[PDB]
Amino acid sequence: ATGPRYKVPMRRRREARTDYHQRLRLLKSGKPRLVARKSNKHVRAQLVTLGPNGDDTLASAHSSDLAEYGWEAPTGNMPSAYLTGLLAGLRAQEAGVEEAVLDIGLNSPTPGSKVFAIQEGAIDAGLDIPHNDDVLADWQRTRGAHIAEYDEQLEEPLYSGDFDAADLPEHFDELRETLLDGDIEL
Amino acid sequence: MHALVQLRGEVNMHTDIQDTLEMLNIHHVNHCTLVPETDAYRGMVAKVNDFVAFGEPSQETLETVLATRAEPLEGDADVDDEWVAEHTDYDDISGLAFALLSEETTLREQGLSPTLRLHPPRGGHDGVKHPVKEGGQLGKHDTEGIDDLLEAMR
Amino acid sequence: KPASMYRDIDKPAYTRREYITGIPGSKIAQHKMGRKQKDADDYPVQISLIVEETVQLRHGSLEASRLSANRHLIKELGEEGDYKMTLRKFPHQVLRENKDGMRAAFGKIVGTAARVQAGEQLFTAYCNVEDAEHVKEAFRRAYNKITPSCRIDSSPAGNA
Amino acid sequence: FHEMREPRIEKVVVHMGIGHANAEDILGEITGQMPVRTKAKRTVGEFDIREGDPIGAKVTLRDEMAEEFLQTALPLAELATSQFDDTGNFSFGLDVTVNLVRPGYRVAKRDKASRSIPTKHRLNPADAVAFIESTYDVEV
Amino acid sequence: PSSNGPLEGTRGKLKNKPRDRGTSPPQRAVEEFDDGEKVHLKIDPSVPNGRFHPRFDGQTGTVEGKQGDAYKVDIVDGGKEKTIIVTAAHLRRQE
RNA sequence: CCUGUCAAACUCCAAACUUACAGACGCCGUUUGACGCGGGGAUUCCGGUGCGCGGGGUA
RNA sequence: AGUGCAAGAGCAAAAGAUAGCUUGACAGUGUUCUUCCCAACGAGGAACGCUGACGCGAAAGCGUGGUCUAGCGAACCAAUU
RNA sequence: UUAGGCGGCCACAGCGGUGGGGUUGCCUCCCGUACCCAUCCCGAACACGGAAGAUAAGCCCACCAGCGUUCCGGGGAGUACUGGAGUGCGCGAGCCUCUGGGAAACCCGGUUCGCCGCCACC
Ligand SMILES: [Cl-]
Ligand SMILES: [Cl-]
Ligand SMILES: [Mg+2]
Ligand SMILES: [Mg+2]
Ligand SMILES: [Mg+2]
Ligand SMILES: [Mg+2]
Ligand SMILES: [Mg+2]
Ligand SMILES: [Mg+2]
Ligand SMILES: [Mg+2]
Ligand code: NA
Ligand code: NA
Ligand code: NA
Ligand code: NA
Ligand SMILES: [Sr+2]
Ligand SMILES: [Sr+2]
Ligand SMILES: [Sr+2]
Ligand SMILES: [Sr+2]
Ligand SMILES: [Sr+2]
Ligand SMILES: [Sr+2]
Ligand SMILES: [Sr+2]
Repeated sequence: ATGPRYKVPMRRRREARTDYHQRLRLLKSGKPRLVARKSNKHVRAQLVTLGPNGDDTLASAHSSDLAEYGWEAPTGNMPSAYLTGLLAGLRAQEAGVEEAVLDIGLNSPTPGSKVFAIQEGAIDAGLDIPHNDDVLADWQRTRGAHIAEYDEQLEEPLYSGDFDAADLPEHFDELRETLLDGDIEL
Repeated sequence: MHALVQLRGEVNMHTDIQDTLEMLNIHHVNHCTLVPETDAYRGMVAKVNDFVAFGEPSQETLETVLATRAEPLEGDADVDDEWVAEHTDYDDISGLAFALLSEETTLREQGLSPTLRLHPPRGGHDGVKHPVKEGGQLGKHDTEGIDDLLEAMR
Repeated sequence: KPASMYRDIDKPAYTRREYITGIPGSKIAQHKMGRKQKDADDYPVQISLIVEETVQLRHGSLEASRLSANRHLIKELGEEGDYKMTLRKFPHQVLRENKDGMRAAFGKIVGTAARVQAGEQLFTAYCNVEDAEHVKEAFRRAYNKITPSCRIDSSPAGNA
Repeated sequence: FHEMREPRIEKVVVHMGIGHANAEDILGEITGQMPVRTKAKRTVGEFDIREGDPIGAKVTLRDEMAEEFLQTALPLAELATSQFDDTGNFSFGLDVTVNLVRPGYRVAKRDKASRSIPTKHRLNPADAVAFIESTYDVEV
Repeated sequence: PSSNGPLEGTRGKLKNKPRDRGTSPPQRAVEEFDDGEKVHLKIDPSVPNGRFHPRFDGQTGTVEGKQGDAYKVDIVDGGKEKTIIVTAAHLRRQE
């Protein structure tokens, strides 16, 4: 911008959306990337592969299409993230994808976080992904227990649109139950 | 189709320039060859530009030179209409001359040596130290200029 | 030392001060003469001294010619005459001299010169239609102190 | 339009630039939360050749902690127009700096797709003196 | 030359054009080539490792295999056949 | 702002040209066997001149 | 800017800074280039592998010393494992 | 792509500026700290939980050329420089002719306020 000699960062760098150094180390595996992302309200998991004119998403799942299988709960929590990973994972298996490397983009590797939940979900779907068990939240938290107890400290329902009062991780179970099943229209 | 006549000897000429002439089948002073006007050949003549005289000859001129200096790929069999007719895809020299000028064939294709070994220019040439535009004999010529030279060397 | 020793451009450009030390100071006292508070546009006449050959002019020569030129313009128009003259070239080329046979010959630094391509303006004056003949005479004296032949070219001045 | 434009306090940073500390204790009481050590850079003739080593302390307050502090702190100063930043900030004094900004300032503080705040959304000295003065005190 | 190290006289060829300065895009550092493919050799100033001898810059060789992630490229230095170990970052497909 | 100048160890630019690989044409090779490979025998390792480009030096 | 030291070159969510942890400045054996353009020549050097054992990291991955090009030494003999 | 994710090329994409856009949709800002996790001090950030409010930031859509950049026309310029040739010129440094190539600065007028790929989505 200042002159002929000025160096402008690559576009995805200005936009502060792509860590190119991590990207490179990621691509060095030769495997597909399980692109785990999250929004204030949603969570998205994509299986991306390298292409001539750009990346190629072979399969993917969004927390939105989770309802499509019987989900009346919010979509920005742990149970949401895990199930979304599993959904994307299952679809990945469908398209012939068998292994991946977790790409958490610009999110932090916080133990028990959602990007890791997406990963645990994707792994259960039968996908082979290099991981570390002691960095994944404990089963119960994945189910959504942590939020149930929070609702126990009631006085005012945690959720506005009455999905339920004391909330239900058992719903998480019903949905995972529905996904791990064969039938399911992926 | 341009006619190429070497007018300057090999002593002291760049080797890559001398090899170019040889690739164009000329190995002696006063030897002439006919070259198609292709981009590849164009570069070649442009490279030998200072040691040769070239240009497009007239149908008649070509015919005179062929009758007088054309030779078989091998042997001393004189080349005349009968030779041409009994040995080529043409009826006489004119047919050959025309096909050559129109780049439809080559001397080799018709069993003739690629080279026309001309005679020294009767009455001498315009000198080999200057190009045509400066009164010399080197470089590209008019169809008339080339005809004058080729005929004096018939 | 004869200018025959340095007048030609037969050596690489040698001007890098960061790699050369002991460079003698220039003898050129001023590059802008006359009334330098005024613009050259304010004059009807503009005459330049043009060098006819490419050469190198040692600073000692620029000073002598420039001096014998401006000196005349001062004696003829006054220490404040309404005119202005410029020496547009600066001696950037450092010169040497090998002053022990041809062994370790790289010379020591002895001076500076300005490279002037043929056809260039070495000097340029701006005067009024009156003092036009005085500047032409100042240049006649100047080109007598530099190597090449010169042309005294008159630019804006159709008062012939 | 005005709701997501009306100023607020991002942080109140109390700090004592000493030069060699034992002063942390008072800040810990006048503010309410733990202070932090301050290291220096570059060697200094004034017997300050040690690069990394305690020289000061500061406390950054946000939300209530910040307000509850200013309530009893602001009355201790005589604010002036000069004492204001070109960004809409002011510091008085033991130093007391007040960082003011508009709602979504996070856009420039987050890790993902962060972005610099447009000059239009940047607070102004004028818009700053107002908000503040418009709450328990006077200007110039 | 005054010295004979590997980077002797390589000021130009190993310097980046100002605007190409900075970490290079990962795509060409992960590119895959097949045996027999023609590849132009050119060191990328921004990439430290996987380089070949600067003297070879400008060669167009033939991939004949791999050694780890690096490629073994066949070239002819003058009249001498040589094998060069080089990473994709410093290679480009011909045509 | 305007106005006067530069760079062998400066470069926002930038040739001619040199150069890797390939295709085409040319030339050449498959009884004159090219290209390549193995082996025998050397001589040679004071060079010079013109032209082009130089670096040193008043030359 | 910094990055130990010449010069030229490389580097910005880093190759720089701070903090923490750690000993890959590891063992075995190669490929290739360099040394020595072309074109044979040793020591030395570098890039890139396989095997073993490890460090850190969620993991991809990084680590065969210091971002790159200087910091080096035959046979005989001695000491050492 | 009525606002999304991962990218390729890496300023034609930068700098600056104007206008337009969102009731259970999207992205955000935004609300809030029991948990996982977090600040050498701060739920600021990171992380988690969430919808009262908002389109003012961001973002997306439409657009402006003043600066920077890309390409194009016309002029500079077939100039500067240059591969091949010469019993052409010059005391000489050097120049010229023929043949084959051929800039840069700068001015004027246009272009450029990204293009493209995969996935998802009233
Ligand atoms: Cl994200
Ligand atoms: Cl190599
Ligand atoms: Mg015969
Ligand atoms: Mg004559
Ligand atoms: Mg150079
Ligand atoms: Mg001994
Ligand atoms: Mg010992
Ligand atoms: Mg608006
Ligand atoms: Mg003469
Ligand atoms: Na401290
Ligand atoms: Na780069
Ligand atoms: Na060796
Ligand atoms: Na907005
Ligand atoms: Sr000389
Ligand atoms: Sr004279
Ligand atoms: Sr050369
Ligand atoms: Sr290294
Ligand atoms: Sr907050
Ligand atoms: Sr003389
Ligand atoms: Sr042309």
